[PDB]
Amino acid sequence: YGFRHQNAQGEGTAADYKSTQSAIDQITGKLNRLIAKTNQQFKLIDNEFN
Amino acid sequence: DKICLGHHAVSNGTKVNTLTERGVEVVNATETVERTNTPRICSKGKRTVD
Amino acid sequence: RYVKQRSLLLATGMKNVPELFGAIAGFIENGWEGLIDGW
Amino acid sequence: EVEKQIGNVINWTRDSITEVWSYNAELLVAMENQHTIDLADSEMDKLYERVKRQLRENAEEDGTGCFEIFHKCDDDCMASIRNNTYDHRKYREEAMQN
Amino acid sequence: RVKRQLRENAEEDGTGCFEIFHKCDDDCMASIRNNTYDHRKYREEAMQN
Ligand SMILES: *[C@@H]1O[C@H](CO)[C@@H](O)[C@H](O)[C@H]1NC(C)=O
Ligand SMILES: *[C@@H]1O[C@H](CO)[C@@H](O)[C@H](O)[C@H]1NC(C)=O
Ligand SMILES: *[C@@H]1O[C@H](CO)[C@@H](O)[C@H](O)[C@H]1NC(C)=O
Ligand SMILES: *[C@@H]1O[C@H](CO)[C@@H](O)[C@H](O)[C@H]1NC(C)=O
Repeated sequence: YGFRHQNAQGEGTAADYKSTQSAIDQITGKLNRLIAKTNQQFKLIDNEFN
Repeated sequence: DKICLGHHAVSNGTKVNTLTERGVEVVNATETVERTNTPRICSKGKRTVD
Repeated sequence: RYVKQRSLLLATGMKNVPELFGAIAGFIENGWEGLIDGW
Repeated sequence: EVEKQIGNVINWTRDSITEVWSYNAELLVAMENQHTIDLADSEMDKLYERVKRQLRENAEEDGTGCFEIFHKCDDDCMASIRNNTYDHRKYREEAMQN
Repeated sequence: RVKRQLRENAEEDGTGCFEIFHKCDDDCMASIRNNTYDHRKYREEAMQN
């Protein structure tokens, strides 16, 4: 999310960091919450070769 | 000459997991799992045969 | 799939106010019944 | 001693269901916790600007949560703001030498 | 956040863009972007507008 100005001396596009890193880590929060592991181990109940 | 506005806080909060954190400090909280049984077959109103 | 409830109504309109953001049942008090085209 | 083959099905089934509820348990709380906090933040903001268009052409702002009245407002005037009956046209004529 | 920072200074159009009412060169344009614009310098001349 950035800025853009306009005046008698030209133009200029900047950015804004505080809001940018306010947004990235929450998705990173959602990512690291979703990227997780099962601890539950399942055996062999049904045969296959007969 | 000014009328500010605020909320309420305590000294010691409790730490709860939201959907985008671990451990946020929150003014009150509530247990949702049960841990303590009663070591007795509470059999009021049922004609029990041991 | 078999549930145990027998009725579970699902909304498809706004809150009915006859005569999170605080305008429907908010600082606009009542609905209109004399408005029949738009919402 | 339940029989071997049928006892393995029950333990398989039970621990399978156990992963389902224990998954449901912690999302239900975490989803609920998130809505609890902005619920109390929504109610903070609705109260806040309610004072603003009540003090319609009267207060400026700083951005801390605090308004700034531009004429002498003693404690009954300070009481009339807090019970939702401030009548701004009394003061609009002298909230404009400011 | 830019709006009540530019408290009695900007009008609006509704595109996402403010409209300053006095000559604001690039240090003035820099003071808005780092959250330290001090509006009472300019409130006396954001009101011939
Ligand atoms: C907070 O939650 C607990 C639940 O353990 C409850 O006993 C208590 O009344 C609640 N309120 C306050 C103000 O502590
Ligand atoms: C099923 O699990 C229980 C422990 O939960 C164990 O005591 C029992 O032996 C298991 N059954 C078989 C057939 O392994
Ligand atoms: C404030 O609100 C109360 C409750 O309606 C009312 O009785 C009172 O007259 C109001 N005004 C002042 C100045 O207290
Ligand atoms: C803008 O912000 C930086 C960082 O605090 C500060 O050093 C600087 O003096 C500010 N003002 C201007 C005009 O750059």
